[PDB]
Amino acid sequence: TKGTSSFGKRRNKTHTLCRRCGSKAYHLQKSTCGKCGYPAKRKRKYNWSAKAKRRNTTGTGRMRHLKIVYRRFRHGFREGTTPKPK
Amino acid sequence: AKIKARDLRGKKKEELLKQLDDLKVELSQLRVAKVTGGAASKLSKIRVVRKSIARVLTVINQTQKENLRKFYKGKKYKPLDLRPKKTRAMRRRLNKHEESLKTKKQQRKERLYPLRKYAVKA
Amino acid sequence: KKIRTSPTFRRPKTLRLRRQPKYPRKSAPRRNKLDHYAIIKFPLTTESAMKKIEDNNTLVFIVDVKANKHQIKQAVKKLYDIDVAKVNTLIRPDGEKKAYVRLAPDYDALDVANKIGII
Amino acid sequence: SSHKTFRIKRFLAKKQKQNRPIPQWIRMKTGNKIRYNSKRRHWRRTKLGL
Amino acid sequence: APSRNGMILKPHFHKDWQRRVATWFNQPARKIRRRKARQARARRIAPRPASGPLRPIVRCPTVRYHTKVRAGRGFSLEELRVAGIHKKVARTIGISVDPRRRNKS
Amino acid sequence: VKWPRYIRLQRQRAILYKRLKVPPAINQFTQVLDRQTATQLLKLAHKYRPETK
Amino acid sequence: GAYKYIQELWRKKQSDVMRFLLRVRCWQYRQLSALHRAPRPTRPDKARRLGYKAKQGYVIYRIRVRRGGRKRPVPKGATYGKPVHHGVNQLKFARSLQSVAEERAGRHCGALRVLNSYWVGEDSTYKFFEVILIDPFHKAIRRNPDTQWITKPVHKHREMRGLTSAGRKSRGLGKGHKFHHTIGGSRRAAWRRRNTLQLHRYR
RNA sequence: CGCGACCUCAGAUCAGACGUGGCGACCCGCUGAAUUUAAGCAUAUUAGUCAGCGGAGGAGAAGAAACUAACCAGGAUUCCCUCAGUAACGGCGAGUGAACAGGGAAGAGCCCAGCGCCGAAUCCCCGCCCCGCGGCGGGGCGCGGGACAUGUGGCGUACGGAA
Ligand SMILES: [Mg+2]
Ligand SMILES: [Mg+2]
Ligand SMILES: [Mg+2]
Ligand SMILES: [Mg+2]
Ligand SMILES: [Mg+2]
Ligand SMILES: [Mg+2]
Ligand SMILES: [Mg+2]
Ligand SMILES: [Mg+2]
Ligand SMILES: [Mg+2]
Ligand SMILES: [Mg+2]
Ligand SMILES: [Mg+2]
Ligand SMILES: [Mg+2]
Ligand SMILES: [Zn+2]
Repeated sequence: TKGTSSFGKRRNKTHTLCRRCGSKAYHLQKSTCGKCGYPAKRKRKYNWSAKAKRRNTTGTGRMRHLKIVYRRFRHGFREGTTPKPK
Repeated sequence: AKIKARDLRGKKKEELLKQLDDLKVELSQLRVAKVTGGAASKLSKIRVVRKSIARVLTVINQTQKENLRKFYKGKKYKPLDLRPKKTRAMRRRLNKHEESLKTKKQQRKERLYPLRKYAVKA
Repeated sequence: KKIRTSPTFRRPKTLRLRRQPKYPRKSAPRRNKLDHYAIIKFPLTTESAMKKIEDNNTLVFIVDVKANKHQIKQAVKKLYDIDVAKVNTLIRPDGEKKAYVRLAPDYDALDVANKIGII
Repeated sequence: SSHKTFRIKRFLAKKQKQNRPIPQWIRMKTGNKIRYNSKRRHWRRTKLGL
Repeated sequence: APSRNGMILKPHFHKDWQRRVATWFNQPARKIRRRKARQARARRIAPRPASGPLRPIVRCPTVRYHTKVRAGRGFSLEELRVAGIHKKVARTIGISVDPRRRNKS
Repeated sequence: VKWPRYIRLQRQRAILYKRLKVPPAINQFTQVLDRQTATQLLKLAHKYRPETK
Repeated sequence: GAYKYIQELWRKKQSDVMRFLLRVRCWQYRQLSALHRAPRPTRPDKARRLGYKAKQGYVIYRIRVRRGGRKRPVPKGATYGKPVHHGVNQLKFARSLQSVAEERAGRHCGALRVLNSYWVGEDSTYKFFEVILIDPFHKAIRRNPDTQWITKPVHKHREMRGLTSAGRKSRGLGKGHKFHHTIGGSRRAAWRRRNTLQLHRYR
């Protein structure tokens, strides 16, 4: 009864998609993620799981804004200027 | 049929808006032709029209922002987008006038006892 | 000599001024990205859509998901110079918004379909 | 479920659009090492555990 | 386990010492960087001595040595007064001055 | 009236100052100059007011 | 001046005048919230000695902190381990209560920066401190060379990192034989120096 | 019976700014064990270590003696060699364990409160004029405001200072 018969009545889900980390870990009743802790301002991470930190770190994503910062620093963060016109 | 920014620089704003409207109408007609079979020649014009629209909008935005920052050139308070955007920390950096600022004690010390040039063994 | 009629002390209503900024937060207002051309993507030319146009005197278009029925009606009116009776919209199981545009009895859906090019 | 929300419907639509096979003309490219999609999802196994 | 007359040894390797091992492969690069910095500093002050300000004569405490003479931190204020050099002027001409040093002898 | 906490505090501190045995160093300032001498003092002080802006 | 007299008066706390004033102030402060802005320094001389200056951009806050030690944050017993670490009640926090008040003042006022704090009163269950804060972006502070050092980013949250006067004492750093620790940057710097195996290339 | 100053305390879609989060190899402040060793084990050891929390920079922290020494004295802080597996600590068991001096790398000193003298001689904000203004400054013209005598600025701080 505790085995195959019990697996039949898994009808209602307890987790949904979190809107901050995107993972299916948002607990419906507690309204807490447990993967990133969305209601908490700070992101959830720990030093006892280094692989988890490596999975979601700065280099993993798009880096849409930081990649431009790298080149802008590499040239000198110049603003409001144009190259010599032809 | 090529649209170049050189000609668009001197054109008036209303002419650029009319050209943008014509390009958008052509793009809509190109989409209609695309979903009705069309042809390779018709389908290859979609990218050309999209890039022409992008060029027209880029010219419009550049001219508008240049005029706007010309207007605010001199005012103490300016819109945030017109302010220089270096970095979060670099905007919190000192004003470059207070760094050169020296107290009267420091100026007295430097004036009274400046660093002098000297040599030995003679 | 103002008597305290009630034993409760509530916060008095003080004067509050309307915001009068010295400078605008941003230089220019954002241009709308949902113009009459962006809302209407392309008409649908399927067999079901063709029968719908021929019989129900309607038009079938693919619309941006963010558009409302009022926006669709106004966009069709401005684009094709037509008057719309009603609009029925749905979200297809692919992410695109599909709208049935019922035409007024004065105009014919077949004629405007021929004019736009779909047949 | 016929009572889905907008986010779930968008997710399902994106998965359905991604389920299509690889076009043939990709194989004719010079530097190509791909033979099949290898990410096809069927609705009997790999039940998309939302 | 001891075995037929070895020394009684107590190695200090009971902590996680492998976590804090400091290698010295940086030594030649460090020496080159120090030499480059020294040469650049010498070039910056073209006529001034590269070593720096003059150092005083100092005798060492701790009767072990009791006889060697080394360079001090700076000349005391009494020495400057006897020699006739202002304490604030002296540091601008290349003379080391410190105000903590006493003068017993 | 259930007054706000600051009004009750500022009244109760005066009540405590009345209740408690105030040492003479603080109690000295309770003895203040009378009105007739105070107005003459102010009349003399108004003549020697310091230069303002 | 009057500041010398004020300091000498404040040194005689056991006197009737000072004890009466302290009792009245303690009652008034106990009737207020645990953290609220004080408009003027209660002790101008102490504030001046600690670095407060009567200029725009200088702010003080009065903070109330519970007295006593720190019991172990555990359930009823549940100090699982050797009986050495069974201590729960009679264990004390390394940092002082004044540093805790400075930390709370800095935490509440993230924009402001804590300069120093001083003692104004204490009860059996409460202690009251006045924490001096400086606005790092006020033109009266930026344009003054003597006070523009605190505007630099290296001085963010001094109380959190134990750089204030109250927080510096808990670090146990100083010159002489009586410490022999923090003889580098801090306790951990000395520990790292003494617990590293310097393996040279030629050994 | 109302008005006028002051002190404490509220309201703002009031004018102009600031903090929030991320990374975290290196750094600073807390909290903080048990595996293990002692051939058992409770003090010890593991170990101010891992785990947990908070806070920055390109370095951080520290730093110019309420010092070291007892010598014919040295002279801020930081790091390297040595001191030294030493003085010392420890069911004096297992084990733990620095500092001074010496040789080097580098080397840079200073500022307040108080004490006192100068008519607040000081500072912030808003208007106009001139320069440059894309790390918003300088000068002048404003009986235009505010902060400040419950103390701003100039001289001046232990090596003495002021007249
Ligand atoms: Mg001064
Ligand atoms: Mg199944
Ligand atoms: Mg040297
Ligand atoms: Mg203490
Ligand atoms: Mg054992
Ligand atoms: Mg064993
Ligand atoms: Mg065992
Ligand atoms: Mg221990
Ligand atoms: Mg420091
Ligand atoms: Mg030393
Ligand atoms: Mg030896
Ligand atoms: Mg003064
Ligand atoms: Zn999440």
